[PDB]
Amino acid sequence: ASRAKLATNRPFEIVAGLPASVELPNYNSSLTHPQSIKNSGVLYDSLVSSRRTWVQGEMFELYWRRPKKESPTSGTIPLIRDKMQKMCDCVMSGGPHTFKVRLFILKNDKIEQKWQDEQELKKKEKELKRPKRKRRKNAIKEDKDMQLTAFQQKYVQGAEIILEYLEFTHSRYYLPKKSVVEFLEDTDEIIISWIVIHNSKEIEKFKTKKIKAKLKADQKLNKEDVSFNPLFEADCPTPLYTPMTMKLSGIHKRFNQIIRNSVSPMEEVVKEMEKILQIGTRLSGYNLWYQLDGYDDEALSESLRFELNEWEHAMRSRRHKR
Amino acid sequence: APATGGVKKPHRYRPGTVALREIRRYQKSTELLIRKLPFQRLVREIAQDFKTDLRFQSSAVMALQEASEAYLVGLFEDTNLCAIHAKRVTIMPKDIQLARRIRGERA
Amino acid sequence: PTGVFLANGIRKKCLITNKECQYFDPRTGVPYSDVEAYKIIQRIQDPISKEEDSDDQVRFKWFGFKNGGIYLDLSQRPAKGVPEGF
Amino acid sequence: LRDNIQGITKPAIRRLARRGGVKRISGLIYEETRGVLKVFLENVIRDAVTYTEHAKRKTVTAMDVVYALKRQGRTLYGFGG
Repeated sequence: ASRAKLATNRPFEIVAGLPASVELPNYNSSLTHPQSIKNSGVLYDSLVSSRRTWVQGEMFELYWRRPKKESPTSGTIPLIRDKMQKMCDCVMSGGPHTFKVRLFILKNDKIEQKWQDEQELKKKEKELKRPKRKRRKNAIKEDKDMQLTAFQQKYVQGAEIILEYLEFTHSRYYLPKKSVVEFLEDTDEIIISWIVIHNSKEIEKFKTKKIKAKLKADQKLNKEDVSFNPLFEADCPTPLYTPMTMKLSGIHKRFNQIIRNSVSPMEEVVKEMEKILQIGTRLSGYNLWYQLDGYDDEALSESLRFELNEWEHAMRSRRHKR
Repeated sequence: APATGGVKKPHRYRPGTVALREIRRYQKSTELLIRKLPFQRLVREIAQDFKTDLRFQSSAVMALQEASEAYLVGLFEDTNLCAIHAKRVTIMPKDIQLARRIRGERA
Repeated sequence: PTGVFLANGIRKKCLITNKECQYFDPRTGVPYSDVEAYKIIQRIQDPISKEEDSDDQVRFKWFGFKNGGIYLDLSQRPAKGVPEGF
Repeated sequence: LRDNIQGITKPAIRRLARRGGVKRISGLIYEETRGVLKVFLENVIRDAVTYTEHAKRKTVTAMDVVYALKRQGRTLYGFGG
């Protein structure tokens, strides 16, 4: 935000701190002394920003962050480790960028209790009704790869999935329940799509206000003698919204069932999305001007250069901390 | 057709900056800053404690408010200089006490 | 800044793939790990892919997000089931 | 009338100190400020009331206030002097 306030009438606007315009840049018409992309680095800045944002953005709801340091808070690390189960390593693409992930399950205790009750019922039903062969080891391996081991047999449906970045293990995010999931059997690729609202906090707070108003009205009526959906409500503020889509690759057959079971009934979210699409304000698509004039944009160029220098200076320490 | 203007963000003025804005704004203004009615309540109570069945001129109460504000601003600026000398921006009661002593109201 | 190495001699990590950078683009100054990385960057450049179904070609656009921006391909086929107007 | 020492509020002390140009304030300041104001008012009011009672009087006039302040050495102009 503290970036230099661009001089009036520049042929670009500063979007996310960088020079961009809605229309495709016409350098040849607009620039007399264009600095090279090497000189500008705008492309570099954009790429670093993109990757970092993908590491830290709002795409998935955050749920756990490593606490910024005989404090017992150390003892909670193994507890948080055990509250999730450990699962195998998978690749993700974010726009032009790609990332890698290991998978972790969030232990739904109701599924554990119901599994114990189901085993009780099945046992009671059964009681009421009443060298070594390596090929068998290969069969067991394949069965455990496409059928389910005990932890997978309990967590088939309603299991909870946590995402973590293998290049940034500090943050954990929820897999979107309000998402469309397609499992490509031929390519082993999974595409996830969801709509995201930039002022969602505004909508949630107005939703809370409406809930309070309805509760007050019900209390007033009671003094004499609910699937509240903010997106349906006529007084909901305009969502600034974006539709998003992402592809996963590298997930194995057994995990697909867990994932496929985990997401919400499709028609309901489809109708919700259609409402969002009527009421939403779509994010406008714009084009970055990677080339800047060395004379009119000298301040902007140097500012970008300085910020890049600081970013790189910090980035070395990140691995030096490992 | 309408540009989004990017994504807006909650603007958070750095702490103390709008405080300086208030400093300047209130310093330019010249009206009485203490609410008239509660100050009248204080002076009525103090006089009633001191003497029974008193009355006031409205102008007298206004003059008392003006004099109070003048004294208080003088005290506050003295306290500011004291705190500055301490090399602290947070004024503390001891700064006022020191101001009083150097003034001699409690020496 | 130029080159693929840090001041301590450790190789830079690709912004696109997170692989260790092998080569450096002299024109733009963006170091890249692999041919795929370079090709992706070039496709980010050359917005009008002058082949002259043309609209179906990968078209990366930049979207501004809270505190940063990301590149999105408007030709990305969204997951099966997206409504009309998605 | 009760608790009117509180009636000054914090925000009034805030605004007055703002006139004084103080950039940073402490919570304890308010109580001390109230005490100082209390003793100042008590002295000024006692002087004014005795100035009034001399004249076989019942209404404290602006003359009594201004001359009481003059006796405290605090000189005030603009109220009919």
